[PDB]
Amino acid sequence: NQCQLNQLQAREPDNRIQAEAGQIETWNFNQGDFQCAGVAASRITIQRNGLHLPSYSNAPQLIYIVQGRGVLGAVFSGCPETFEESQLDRHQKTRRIREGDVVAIPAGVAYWSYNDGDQELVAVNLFHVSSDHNQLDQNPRKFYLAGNPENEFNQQGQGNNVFSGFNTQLLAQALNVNEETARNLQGQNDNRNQIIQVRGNLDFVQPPRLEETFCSLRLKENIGNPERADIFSPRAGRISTLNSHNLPILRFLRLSAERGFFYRNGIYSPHWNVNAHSVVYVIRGNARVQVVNENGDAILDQEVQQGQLFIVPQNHGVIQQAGNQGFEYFAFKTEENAFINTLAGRTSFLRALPDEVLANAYQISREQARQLKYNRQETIALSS
Amino acid sequence: NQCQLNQLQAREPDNRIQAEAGQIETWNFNQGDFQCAGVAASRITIQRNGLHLPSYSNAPQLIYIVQGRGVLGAVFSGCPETFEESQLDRHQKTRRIREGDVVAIPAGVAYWSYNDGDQELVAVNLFHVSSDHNQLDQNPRKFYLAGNPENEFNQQGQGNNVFSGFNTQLLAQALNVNEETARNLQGQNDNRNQIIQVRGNLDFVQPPRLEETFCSLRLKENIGNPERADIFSPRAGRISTLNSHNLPILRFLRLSAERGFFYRNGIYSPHWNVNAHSVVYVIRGNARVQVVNENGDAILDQEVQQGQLFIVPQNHGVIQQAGNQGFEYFAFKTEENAFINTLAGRTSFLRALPDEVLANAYQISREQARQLKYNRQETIALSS
Amino acid sequence: NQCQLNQLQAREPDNRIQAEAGQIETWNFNQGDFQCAGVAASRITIQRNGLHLPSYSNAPQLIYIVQGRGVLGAVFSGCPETFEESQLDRHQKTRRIREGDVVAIPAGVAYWSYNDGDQELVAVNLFHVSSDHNQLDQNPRKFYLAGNPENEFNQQGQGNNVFSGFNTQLLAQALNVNEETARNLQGQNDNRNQIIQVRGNLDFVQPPRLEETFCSLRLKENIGNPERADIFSPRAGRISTLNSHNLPILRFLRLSAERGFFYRNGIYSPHWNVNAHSVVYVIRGNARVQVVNENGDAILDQEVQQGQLFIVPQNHGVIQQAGNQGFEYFAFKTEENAFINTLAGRTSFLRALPDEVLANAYQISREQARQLKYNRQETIALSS
Amino acid sequence: NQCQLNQLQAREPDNRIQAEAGQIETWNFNQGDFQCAGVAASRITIQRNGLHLPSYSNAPQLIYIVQGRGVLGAVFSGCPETFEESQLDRHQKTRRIREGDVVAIPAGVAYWSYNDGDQELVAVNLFHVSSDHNQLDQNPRKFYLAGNPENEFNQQGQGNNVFSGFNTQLLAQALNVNEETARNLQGQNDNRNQIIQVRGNLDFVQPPRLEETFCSLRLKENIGNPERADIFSPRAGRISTLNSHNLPILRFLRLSAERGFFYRNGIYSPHWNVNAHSVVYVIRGNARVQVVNENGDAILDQEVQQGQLFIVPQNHGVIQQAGNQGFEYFAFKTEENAFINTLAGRTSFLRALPDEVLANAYQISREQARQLKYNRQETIALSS
Amino acid sequence: NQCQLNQLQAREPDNRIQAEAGQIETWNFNQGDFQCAGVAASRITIQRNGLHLPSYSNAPQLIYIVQGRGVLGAVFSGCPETFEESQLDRHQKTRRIREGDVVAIPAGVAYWSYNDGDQELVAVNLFHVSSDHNQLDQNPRKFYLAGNPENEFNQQGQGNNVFSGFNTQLLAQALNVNEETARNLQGQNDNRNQIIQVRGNLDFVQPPRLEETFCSLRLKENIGNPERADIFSPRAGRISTLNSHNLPILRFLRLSAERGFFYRNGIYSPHWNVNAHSVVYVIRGNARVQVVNENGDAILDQEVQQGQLFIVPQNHGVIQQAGNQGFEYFAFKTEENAFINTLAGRTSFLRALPDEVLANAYQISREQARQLKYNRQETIALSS
Repeated sequence: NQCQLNQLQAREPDNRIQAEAGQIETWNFNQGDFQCAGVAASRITIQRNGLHLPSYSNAPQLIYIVQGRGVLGAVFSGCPETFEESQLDRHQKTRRIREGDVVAIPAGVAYWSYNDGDQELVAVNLFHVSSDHNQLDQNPRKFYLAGNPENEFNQQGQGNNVFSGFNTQLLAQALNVNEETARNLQGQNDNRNQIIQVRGNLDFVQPPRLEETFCSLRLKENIGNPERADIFSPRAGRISTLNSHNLPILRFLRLSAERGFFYRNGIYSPHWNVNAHSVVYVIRGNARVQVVNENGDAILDQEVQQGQLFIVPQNHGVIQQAGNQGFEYFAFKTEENAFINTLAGRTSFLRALPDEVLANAYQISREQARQLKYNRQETIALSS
Repeated sequence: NQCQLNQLQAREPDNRIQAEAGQIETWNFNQGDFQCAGVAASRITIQRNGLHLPSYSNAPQLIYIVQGRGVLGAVFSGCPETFEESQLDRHQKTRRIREGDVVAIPAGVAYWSYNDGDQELVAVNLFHVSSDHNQLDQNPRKFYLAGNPENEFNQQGQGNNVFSGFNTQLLAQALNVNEETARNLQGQNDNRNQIIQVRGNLDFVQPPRLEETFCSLRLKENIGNPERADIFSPRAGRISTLNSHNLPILRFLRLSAERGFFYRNGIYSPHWNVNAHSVVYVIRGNARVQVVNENGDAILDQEVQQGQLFIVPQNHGVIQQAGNQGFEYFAFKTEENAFINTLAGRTSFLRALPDEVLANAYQISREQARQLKYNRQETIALSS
Repeated sequence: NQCQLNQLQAREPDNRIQAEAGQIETWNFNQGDFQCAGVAASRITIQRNGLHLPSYSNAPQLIYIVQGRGVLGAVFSGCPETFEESQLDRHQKTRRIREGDVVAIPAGVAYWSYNDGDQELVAVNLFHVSSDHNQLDQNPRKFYLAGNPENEFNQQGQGNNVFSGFNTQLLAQALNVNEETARNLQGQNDNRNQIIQVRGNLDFVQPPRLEETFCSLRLKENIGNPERADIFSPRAGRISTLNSHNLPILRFLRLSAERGFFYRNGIYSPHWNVNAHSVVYVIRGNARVQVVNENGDAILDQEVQQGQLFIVPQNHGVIQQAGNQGFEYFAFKTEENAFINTLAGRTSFLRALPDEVLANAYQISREQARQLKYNRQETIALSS
Repeated sequence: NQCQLNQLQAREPDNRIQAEAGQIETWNFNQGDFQCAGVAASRITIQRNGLHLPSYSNAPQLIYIVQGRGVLGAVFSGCPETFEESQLDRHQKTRRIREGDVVAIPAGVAYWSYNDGDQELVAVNLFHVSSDHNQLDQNPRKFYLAGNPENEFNQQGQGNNVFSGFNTQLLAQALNVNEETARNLQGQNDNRNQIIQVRGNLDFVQPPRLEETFCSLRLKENIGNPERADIFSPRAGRISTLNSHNLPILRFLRLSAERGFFYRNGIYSPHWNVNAHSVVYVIRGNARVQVVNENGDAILDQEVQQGQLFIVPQNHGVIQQAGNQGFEYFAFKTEENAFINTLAGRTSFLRALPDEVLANAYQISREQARQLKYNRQETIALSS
Repeated sequence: NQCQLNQLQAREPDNRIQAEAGQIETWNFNQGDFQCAGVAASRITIQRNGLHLPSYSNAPQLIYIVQGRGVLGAVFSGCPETFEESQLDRHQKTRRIREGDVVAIPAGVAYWSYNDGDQELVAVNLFHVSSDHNQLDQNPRKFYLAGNPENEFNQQGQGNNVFSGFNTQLLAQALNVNEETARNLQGQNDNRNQIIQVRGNLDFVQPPRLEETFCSLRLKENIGNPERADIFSPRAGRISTLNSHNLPILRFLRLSAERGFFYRNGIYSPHWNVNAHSVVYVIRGNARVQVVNENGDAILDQEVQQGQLFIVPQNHGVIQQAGNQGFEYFAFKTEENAFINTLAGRTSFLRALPDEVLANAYQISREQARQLKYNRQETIALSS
């Protein structure tokens, strides 16, 4: 079945589609690779003044912002628009997003982004198409609510928004507005695609200078900056973990993530994901990576590079050593409080087995066993 | 896979089987239609004095009573028979069921109904064959505990009750009762099928005129009568929603429902199911319906009629306008607190996006946008 | 301290206050009685066309409707007004209440009732002043949002609404409306008290003929009618239980109730509340009642009568036998899924102990023990 | 108020009451000591062939069996009996209890014990009178269902069973058995008290040689034998912890315990209970103990001895060193997964603070700090 | 009892105690004021290079950082030190804290802070002494683990650390280090108090440039910056809410908070806390505030100023209008997802009541009612 996969390899996005203000690059979600993990990925790049048209997909997704700064508007139906002009324009809460930020967008929730900044806004998007939250099918989809976009995953048969599917007249009556308006929602005459170029400066109710509960839930946490590292050692690297104990939404979404940075040839201690698949995106730098399966065979043994995406199947063993430039990456893990069990370090599996059992298992000195055990610093992020 | 379905259409039951006292009509659970939603449906009609023989299925089911009234007997193993004659006959709690009632029967739970009333008792039954509570397979089944019924779904190969599967002698010993009686549990000589005709009036411990906890959980709620609507507008229609916040069992069953009534050509605001599939049953009246998918294509654009059953896949857009007689329907939704996100009304998605983003997306007047937003009454159930 | 109470006695309300359209009767919440259980009670009577001005208390309360028919309007802040006129008047969901209905009103939630019916609408109100939901103090309070009511519990020092506490001018500015009306609202010149007489017929958006989730939670269940009994025996009586397995709100409120009806001298089997206090209201009929404490002393041994209110402290033993007219009552229990352990019946404590342990403890025949065990019908509700 | 207690001291029980077969010793629950922790304790001793009459208390209790063996019969109302002569005598599940066993008895649950063994059955019982499960008052109580026992806590005013509280005639009618048998139950003529001597051998449905769920929940776990230690070091001692992760009932009971054994002058590393009070019972051996409060003052600095009971208030610091005979004890902790934070060892607080912060706080060598951190073996249970 | 409080007033801290590097100011926790809400507050000010000695209290607390920057070290027992030097110094996770940050410190958890910055680090601390997490008594306490501090709350009788309570010799043995170093911990010769001045620069394993789960839980969220507002309107103010939907730890702690900023005389719409007490700390600016109780009496009607602390009891009505300089404040709310019900605005209670009920209650025009309802902008934060 699914994961008895034979060969693994890290790659860049297999596609690309241009839009008036930027492009979207996608990774084929068909490869024995992705499928096995039940994940789908794309890399959005929004040019300055770019507005990613509002959309929503049958799959929940975690969004790691690679670089840029910018605004994200999420829509939660049945909630009050809390941002409004005074004494007009009123809309739901606006969220400032930036490099290192991880954003969570539940399935069926519509959102729109906008590159308010000065540089290209870039972010990879990870969809959990096998999430219990998707009842459609193994295929990821993006239902647009505006414009006439080009299919991103859903490749022509495998366009238009959902409004365009209705009987223009009826819609208009529903909305209670002349057919012209609606001729317009449907955007059959819109030739721009997903991301748009805006008339000068985009402007709304920004705030520099009830449902205090549900409607105002947190959708993001920044795990990019060093100050927020959970694991760390000066000449090795730093690891930041993100889960239910960190961001509430992850609990209802059974999803966690990680963002690490390994220094001049450091080592991400040999470990094996316990309860989850680990889809990785090399943010910057080299890293020799070996992934082994049940039969000790290295299902993957190459040097992953910046811009590539690779996968560490659940329970498989994974070793990693940074290049000279170090290793920066983002990991999307397919389970709630996802965790790893390391087998080389201060919290290694080996250090948990009694002495003689170590020996008797490897046919080694009572001494050598000790060496295997206590010949190290901190498990996870070991220095050369 | 499953839901990349191409054409959709609303239909009446594809089968039917006669019984001494009434009949059962089923909808083929094979259609790319049903399958995708993981649902199955049948429509039971019990003639006065009719007793639906006790049974149970691998799938949980919600039962909406179309018309009639009568008694439903559920059996919860390990519970005490709390209804008994005094100072004999004693059985487990009896439930009066009636038009508009929605009944929840967990998988593996045996139940029997009886038309105590004066008119034909009619109800459609919705089975969630893809519920995590079913570990058999995509196929729905009904295990009978009495009589010699005809297969309802399970079509001859794709009869008898489970008792009839045992070694009569052994069974008898187990029950501790002569072979002749036991032979009879197995009803090989019973030629009546599922619903029976009773000897005159059926009598038990009825009540006109411990486990106070578990054994006495609520199995039904009536969402038919107007007084219990949750959403409502005089010249549009009234919507009643049913979920965990309403009936406890739905929590453990990840299932919710809806029963609506739209008046003289009213409009069920264009919306999209967020976290669930919506299987609909036209209780009475016309309604033009349009369902669209990821590619703006109207996977279904027809006028649904009374007696028909149609499906609105998760995340698909759905508009609906009542006929002259209005529209009465029952919806079975494949998730716990299932909800919708409307895109035309007082709680529409549009009213959530800031002004300029509306314009920039549809290339429209700062005014027109406002029109799109505030040119309406209550979202959900809009008037002509 | 608290429950080492000595003498118990059932009584009628100790007060009363008249209103333009009806009165409210209260039971002193100071008696060593109430206090011990952490409960408070009042009995509202609304004359036809009576409107109980909107209010809210620091304590959650369960409301059992003794007789009448009418409308209850609850307000959940942050929710959308889903009941509105079409194509004006718009308000939050309206709920019909009627005899036998039990209504749950969380602490801090404002509500208003109205006697739409033809007869006096009567209901007793049970407040759990020791609920973890009240952080004020052992004293129950009612914050009014309209009119100039008389203190119901809070006896002058131990009037006006909360609006009347603000600086009229400021209030007006906040509301953005001329001082002349903020005065009003305030209501210093209103001489009617809590329940009002309405101008002819009160009309709103009634419905004969989103937040489908939270905002539309169930607030009531009718445990009065016989058809909904959970325990029942023809010549004894019928018991209906109400808890988390029946009504979701009770879970978040750790509160359950019970409504019984015992026929011509029947017996509510000798039992002891396990995890809760049981405050009882005699809806109609006689009943000899005996309550015993840790020292086998009958802390209460009298014949409770209609209109009275009496208390059965947690763990105490309580026997009960109906009069000739029977016994109808409403019980308010201070815990979630509250239950009882009976010591005389088909589910008695005695029937759980082995034979010899029964004998050796009561110094009785191996036979007599059997008699104690199996000389009965259904535990709970025994016949003479 | 409550815990600003000044002086502490470990003591033996304070009372005692004889009864036919065995005796019960109690510790005054009034001392500023107990009260503060909301606990109460007694030490039951049952002579061979002794049967502790069935009873139940408003407080949940954990029972550590000091030594012996025997049978414990708990009664769960509404449950089927399932122990029982085959095709008579039938009763609810019987539990074999033995030295080192910890038994959990929820409040309001009736139980009876019987010394089946050859030696005196001894156990201390810890009641959590401040448990949210007791709504009576700070006073612990024991409602007897048989015999004419003497008050154990509830000292005459501060006897008989609850049956003895009813109108003999009425009771009899309820039970449906002649007045003669009834007056039995009430036992006014029973002069034996709590624990009884049985007619030769006691004998039921023992088993040497549905509700598979609730009715069969686990009520005990043995944390006495060494093989089940959770923390351990050869020349120090062994600690066994008991909580939600070990026994399900503790979850619903917010209660955990501990059973330790310290060898020839070993040290229970200086620690402070984080989320709970720790009531200790010296099973055997000496141990110098010091307990300190917020002001560094040793609220208790003595040598606790076998049979004594002492208390470690929440958050207070506690050091302990075994005598020459070692130290065996049982700890009752007032919270769910109760835990401790040690400040001297391999998991000490100190080892968690960075070096310089250690120095700067104690004004010590960068070296000395290291000494404080890494000059040890395993935290908890340190060797001399 | 507790909250039948008569007079309310906002004040500055009632005490102060100097330390080598900064001071701590406390508010008397005895005032009928605080007690009623079960809260305690102090204001710590740490001079540059100041190290607040590690401590822990029986009460959980939320810490709002008023200004400054700095490092907070929390210690979770049984967790691995994940921050360590490579290929020595190793300590548990260090957290960078800053102005606007809200930090959560569970009861019984030790922590230490350090002013790494250039300006005085200042923060108010709110203790929930009535939290179910405190089993000692209504009195807040701070158990120090280093130095010889002065009592902060616990006023001499109503000093030293817990180490100082042990028998120096024994402690030493436990720690396994010469008596000289031990006495050193106890710090009887330390004359500095809580906050210390450090030797030049303090410096550990900082990171600029397993238990990925529990041990790495989030303890802070910044609700100070404008970008993170949940409610907002340009000429009124901005409100930011913080609860379980934002920070995980608040769930296990039943605590939420708020940080608002009202512009040139804006209005915090008249509302009433539904399920919580609201303790407020004026960060900067004026604000007229009126708090009314059950009897419409304004238990508090003054102009609160910067540095003051005032209290809004649960269910009481509260209006607020900013000065000319605006109003900045931090609110500590005594419940989990704490929420308010407003009575003037777009989400007001009034807008939920039908028209005629509004009229009939205030004796006003069908029109005036409409005015009361729809004569506004966004509920919460209204503009002049």
